[PDB]
This record gives sequence, C-alpha cells and structure tokens, in this order.
Amino acid sequence: KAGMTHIVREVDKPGSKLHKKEIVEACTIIECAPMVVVGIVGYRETPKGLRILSTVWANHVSDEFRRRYYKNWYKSEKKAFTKSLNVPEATKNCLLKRIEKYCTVLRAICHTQPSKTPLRMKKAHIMEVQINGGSMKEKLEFVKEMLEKNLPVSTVFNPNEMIDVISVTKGHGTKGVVSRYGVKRLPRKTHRGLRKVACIGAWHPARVQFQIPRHGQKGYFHRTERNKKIYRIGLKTDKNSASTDADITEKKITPMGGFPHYGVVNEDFLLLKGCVAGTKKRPITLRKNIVPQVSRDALAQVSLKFIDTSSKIGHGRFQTSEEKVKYYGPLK
Amino acid sequence: KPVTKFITINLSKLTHKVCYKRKAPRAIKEIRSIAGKLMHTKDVRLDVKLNKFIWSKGVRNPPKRVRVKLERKRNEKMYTIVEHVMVDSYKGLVNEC
Amino acid sequence: IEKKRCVPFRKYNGGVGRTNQAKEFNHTQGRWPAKSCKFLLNILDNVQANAESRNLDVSKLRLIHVMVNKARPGRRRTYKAHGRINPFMSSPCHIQIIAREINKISNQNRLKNKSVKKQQTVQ
RNA sequence: CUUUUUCGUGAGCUGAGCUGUGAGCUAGGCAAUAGUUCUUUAACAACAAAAAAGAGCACAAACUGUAGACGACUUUUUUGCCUCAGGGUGCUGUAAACAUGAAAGUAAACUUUUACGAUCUGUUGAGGCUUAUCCCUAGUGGUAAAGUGU
RNA sequence: AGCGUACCAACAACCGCAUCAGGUCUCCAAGGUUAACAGCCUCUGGUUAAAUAGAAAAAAGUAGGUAAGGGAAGUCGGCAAAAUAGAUCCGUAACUUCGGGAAAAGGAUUGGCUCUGAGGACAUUAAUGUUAACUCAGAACUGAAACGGACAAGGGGA
Ligand SMILES: [Mg+2]
Ligand SMILES: [Mg+2]
Ligand SMILES: [Mg+2]
Ligand SMILES: [Mg+2]
Ligand SMILES: [Mg+2]
Ligand SMILES: [Mg+2]
Ligand SMILES: [Mg+2]
Ligand SMILES: [Mg+2]
Ligand SMILES: [Mg+2]
Ligand SMILES: [Mg+2]
Ligand SMILES: [Mg+2]
Ligand SMILES: [Mg+2]
Ligand SMILES: [Mg+2]
Ligand SMILES: [Mg+2]
Ligand SMILES: [Mg+2]
Ligand SMILES: [Mg+2]
Ligand SMILES: [Mg+2]
Ligand SMILES: [Mg+2]
Ligand SMILES: [Mg+2]
Ligand SMILES: [Mg+2]
Repeated sequence: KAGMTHIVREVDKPGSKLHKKEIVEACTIIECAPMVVVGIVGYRETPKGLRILSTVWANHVSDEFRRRYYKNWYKSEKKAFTKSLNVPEATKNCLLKRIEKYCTVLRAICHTQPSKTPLRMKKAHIMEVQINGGSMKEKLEFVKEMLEKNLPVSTVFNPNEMIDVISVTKGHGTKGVVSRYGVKRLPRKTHRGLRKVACIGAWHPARVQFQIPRHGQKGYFHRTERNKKIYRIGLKTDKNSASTDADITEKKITPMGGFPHYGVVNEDFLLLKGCVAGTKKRPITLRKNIVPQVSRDALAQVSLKFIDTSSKIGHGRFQTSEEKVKYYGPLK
Repeated sequence: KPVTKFITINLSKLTHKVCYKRKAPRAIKEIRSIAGKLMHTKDVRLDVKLNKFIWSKGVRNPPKRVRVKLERKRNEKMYTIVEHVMVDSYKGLVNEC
Repeated sequence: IEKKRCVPFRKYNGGVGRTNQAKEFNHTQGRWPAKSCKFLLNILDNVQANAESRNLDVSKLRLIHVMVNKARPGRRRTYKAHGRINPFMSSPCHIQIIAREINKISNQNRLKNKSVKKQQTVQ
C-alpha cells in the first residue's frame, strides 16, 4: 500500500441527479511489481479434510526467497536449498505423474520481490495461489511453463473488474470501552470517573457473561472486504501513466514530493476505488470474487478525466515541479 | 589508540519529546551518550564551557545545533574529552577525523 | 549486577515483571538484585581465600552446599491515618557455603533341583 | 545318529546347475529316571558393557516503529544501516545592516547648513524552520563488544 | 547588694504519640507599574530542601486547555463552567417611609509619536529677568482595526 489521491469522472446513470456531471472520488494505490513462481503443491480429498501429497520445487531459487527461512542470515553459512535442487528430473516427473493421478486441487507457490520497492525489509513474502480451470492434466501443463518466470499483474486481473481485499488493520494498543465499543459516556457528577459501563449484569446468573463489553486491545485485526473496483492498471514502461485523453500533461503517478511515509512508486500499480485496511507499506492480498458479479456497477466501464498529483505535504498548489518554477520566475 | 574528531549534533531532533522542565538536561545526557557510543569509551568528561553554552538560553529552549570536538586519551585505560567549537554558521559543515 | 544476565524468580514471584533475559532459563520472570549479589560475592571471595591456604587448586572447586536462613528482624515504625501506629520491620539472613574438589545366594537343595529342571526344559 | 533316494525353493551360479532352505522315500541303533503336585520361570518391548560390519542453528547485542503498560511483534547488521550535509516538498510572512531615502512637526547657525522624530520604502517572495513515525543521493565519517543454549 | 543573661521560637528545637502540608502573641519594611503595604518582575539579606531516584509513556484517574453547526433539547433543579468588570464622557423607569431605588437599564472612548493651551514662587522696576511640580483639555500623523493588550476586575431584568 502506497497512499491515496482523487480523480474526476463522468457519470452514466440514467435516472440519477448526477446523470451527466463531473464528480470527484477518492482512490487507493497499490504497488504491484511482478512475482516469481517457484513451486507446485497438490491436495486430495479425505473425510479428515484436504491432504498434501508432495511438493515439487523449481531448479533455481533466489536469495531473497531463501532469506525467509532464517532469523538471522548475516551470520549464517546459507546452506538452505543447496542440496535438494540437485535431484534428477526423473524423480520430479514421477512425482508429477502421481499428483496428476490422485490429486484434485493444485496450487502454485509464488513470492514477492521487495528489492524493487522502497522497503527496508529484504525477506520476500510467500503465499499459495490456487489454479482454477480445466482438467488436472491441463492445470499441470499450465503451471510447469511458469516455474521460474515472472507473473505481471495484468496476467491475473483486468480493467473494470471487481476484487476482494485481505489485510490487517492499524494497531492502537489498549483502549477503553468508550472507544473500543462506543458506549454512552456517563454524567459529569460520577464519583470514580465517567468513562465506563454502569452495570455489568443482573444479580443472578452469578457470573459475568461474554457479551459484556470491557477494556482491551483495539486494532491490528484481520479482515476481508468485498467489491472494490479497478480503475486503471499502470505500467512501469509508460511515461504518461497518470494522464488522460482530456489532460495531455505527461505525468507519472507519484505526487510532488513522494507519497508521504512510503517513497516513490516506480513499478507498475493498481488504482482502486475507495479505501483499504492497513498502514502505509502494509502487504495487501487480492482475490477474485467467490462467484462473478453481473450487476450494473461491476460491468460498467470507466473513463477517467483527471488524476491529481499535487503534493500531499501541506496544501499543494501545482501538478508538476516545472509549473512551480514557471510561476515564480527567477529567485535569489 | 588516540584519535580526534569534529562533529555537529542537532538537538531539536533529540529534545522533541520531553517537556519544558527537562529540555536542557536531556540534551546534556544525549551529548554524553552519543560521544561515549561514538568513541567506545565508558569514561566521558564534558568541559564546563560546553555546559555553559548549552544553558545559555534557560532551561526551556537550548540551541538547535552544536559543534563539538572529541579526543580520546590514554589516562579503563582510555577516556574521552568533549569541548565546544564556536562557529557563526553551520551550513557547510560535515564531520571529519 | 551489570544487567547482562538475570536471576529467574521461581518461588517468591507475586507481581514480579516479565523480561527478555529469562528465556535463557526457560522461564518468564526475572530481576537483577544487586545487593544480594554483592553480599554473596564477599562470601565467595572468603571461601577462595580459605582454599588458598589449604593448598587446593581453585579450578576444580564445586559449590556443593548453599544454604540461606532468615534471622531475627529489626524494628521501626510507620504512622497511619486516625492516629494509628504500625510495624515497619526488616528481614536479615544467614549464609553458609562449602566448596569441594572433584575429578573426571541361598542353596536350598529343592530350589537347586527346580532351577536345573527349568533350565533343562527350555533347551 | 547313519543308510538308499525324490520333489519343490534361491542367495555366489547362467528354466546349465553345485550348494543354501524346506518337504519326503528305504533299512537300521540310540537316548529320557532327580523318590507324590506348589507358576509349566517359556511373551512383547527396552536398556548397559564389551567384539565385529557401517563417517548447523537459535538466544543475547547494536538498529528499526507497519508494534507496544511489561513481555510479545515487524525489521537490518557492509550495494545494508546510522549520522551529518546537499537537493525536493511544505509552514511562516519580507531578517540583521546601511541609504546626504521619505515622514505630521519641532529649534538653531548665517540658501543652504546642521540636530530630534512613531512609522514607511530600496537592496528583499527575503530570513528562519522542515522527522524525531516526510521524500531522493556507492555524498562525509562510522559500523562496537566474543557472552549463553543446543 | 541579690537574682536573670547561652540557644530555638518553628523552616525538623513548642502543643498535636513523630524530624506531622495543622495550631500558636508583638516591632522594623527598598525599586518599577498602580488608587493601592493588592497582583506580576527586581536590589540588600536568605536559599536551591522537603519518608527516594532513572526510564517508558497505553487504559483509568486527579488538576487544567480548546472545540464546526445548534444553544438548556440535559437534569429534581443552569449544579459546574461561560459571559460582565478599571477609568472618562453621556443617559437612567416603576415604586417610595422623599432619605432612596442607582454602578438601575443602556451608549461611546482608551496605544504610540509630534505639537498647542491652562493652572505658581522670587527680585530689580504697567517692563525686565531667575526658577520649579504634577495634573487637565485640544489637534495632526501612524498600524494586518489594535490599544484597562499580561496582571487586576459587578451579569442584568419582570
Ligand atoms: Mg459526588
Ligand atoms: Mg496532507
Ligand atoms: Mg524544481
Ligand atoms: Mg503515613
Ligand atoms: Mg494525631
Ligand atoms: Mg522341592
Ligand atoms: Mg531591518
Ligand atoms: Mg530515521
Ligand atoms: Mg546576654
Ligand atoms: Mg542572646
Ligand atoms: Mg502528650
Ligand atoms: Mg511542622
Ligand atoms: Mg519535612
Ligand atoms: Mg490526564
Ligand atoms: Mg486555540
Ligand atoms: Mg461549540
Ligand atoms: Mg427540560
Ligand atoms: Mg428529559
Ligand atoms: Mg453556580
Ligand atoms: Mg430594581
């Protein structure tokens, strides 16, 4: 996660009070460098739940993938993944044949590339991505062609699509009932203080119940949110990645002075309508809908008229740095 | 072995959190800690003129920057002396041995 | 004393805090009581000096005995609301240490016949 | 235990085939005894001493603030990081000093000359400040102790 | 002639069970701003000590500060807080024991700088000189319209 900005768009809703007008909306920017596909894993069904057969790895892996297996890499001999990748291919093909024969779910193991971001961390993040589609043989032939390549983001999603978002909310520590749960604040005359709950329960269930709100820890919770729409997929090879047909100033997505508390975004990215849980730099997981939406909003396609790139430090007044020097003329 | 160093320290970075009655002693404590950690010496002595300079504006707002000189002597075999350097501008100064 | 390592509090630990240095002892609570350490160091120095006289090599000494006993307490007062007076005692102790030098069927003729027959039967 | 002999079954031997291993066919010679029963010491799994055949990491430490009452958590330890500086992006609102520049008026030598004067103007969109939880930079100087467990 | 004469007088030497935030009688009394021995700052004299210190800094408390739009809808009840306050110049009702009510209610002004005017004494002649001390009126300029700038200081009415 990088930051937010706003855009200008023309509405196309017959029947609305805003049918033919220009409006302003807020958006969130996610930095989306490509991942790398490094392995395969297959599951089969049992009455005890899904069950792993085996894991097959690719022929070479990178050092930022290996750092995730160490609590301190700087003092180590770094021998992880140094024997197992030297197996003959015959064993791997026999294992893949078994997976084709007995398994019902395939997933692909992929990892991120934090060196292309402004992050201080060097360990990569690892996750499993399920592969839906045809028969198991077709799935297997699909995955193997990718086993040591890059996934760009536009291979996975499309413009104007609807997405779900998974992440962890911002932390706040220990908070009281008034803030944690939103209870009615108590009169000024109260003797031991007023920020509490007056009655914890009736006499006689002679215990406190688990539905009574108390003090405790607030924030840093795990959440899944539905139906966030995609407005644009940018590309790092594109000079005018924040310009429209109505505004031909040649611009990038990063505002004057850098995204505050993040840095400069110089890979390809996503622009999402709305907001997303987490701080700056927080990793965001993206998923397709459980079943596809067919409503009018999820099918409508968006044309943008203005992306804003003025400074978010203070109250910015220019769209580029050249405007600023042109306005004042020569200084001292 | 002995060595001499010239550095500048900005104190508003270090006193930003404390209240009015603690702004100058916090700066003094930070100077001592920084010098000791940069010289690897547990024994750090502060010259009285530097202490006088730090308190020149009262307890409430010490100066925003200070330039000091650090020398390590042979006397717990070694120790560090910290003195004050008077400058009329901090603009170009970086640190040197 | 220098807070490089801690002492795990396993017995009298009501309200003692949690610390990062207790994981070394597979525990969660610890503290750094300096006065106790100084008092114990004085006695260990005395033990070593007494071992120098009777010509033992210090490198092989092992503390085989450590015993702490509580002594008669001293007495002071403290004052409380509504004109009351309450005790303000202390808690002294005894200590003793020892170090030591370390290196590194019945015949029963009837029973004999039974045993012989048993051993014969298994072959 | 000898003798005469058959068939399966595989180590070394390529359904040649000796022999290992089991099951039989002839003809014979040779044992068991503790004085009337006291659980018929009989299974399964371990361990120890000898003889032969086989041979790495985590904690701590200094940083970090996406975390926080303390523990815990997220990070880095040489293209990294800390530091100071340069640059960017913002906040305030035009610094100190000079000017025989202005200024309602005043008094004091003989058209000017000297004196006092709130405030105003020029050099001046100037001066100051900006991460401690802002952004960029193989820019400067650094990057310490050898402890604990397994 | 005889008797008293050291020291504390509370800040730990007195009474309160104590080296207790309580109680306990007299005299002296500087500068600035002001009506002021008030409040705030200072010179002489006194001190920098209190049954503890370091770091961190979230709930909750206690002593404080601010808050868009509304303005008592809160509560038994405007409890708590807010609003007003000094001087000068104007203007003040019902009722009344004619003395009051009354600061009734209400309205305007207030800095800095440069000027003008008015209030005494003395000694030689309607003239001439020598000299003070604080008040009170008026005018022109000046500033991000501010000026009892902090301190101090009535809410009113039926
Ligand atoms: Mg009450
Ligand atoms: Mg902002
Ligand atoms: Mg520029
Ligand atoms: Mg008490
Ligand atoms: Mg009492
Ligand atoms: Mg017998
Ligand atoms: Mg000036
Ligand atoms: Mg930093
Ligand atoms: Mg006397
Ligand atoms: Mg006397
Ligand atoms: Mg008594
Ligand atoms: Mg007292
Ligand atoms: Mg006291
Ligand atoms: Mg508070
Ligand atoms: Mg305010
Ligand atoms: Mg309000
Ligand atoms: Mg009401
Ligand atoms: Mg009500
Ligand atoms: Mg009241
Ligand atoms: Mg009245």
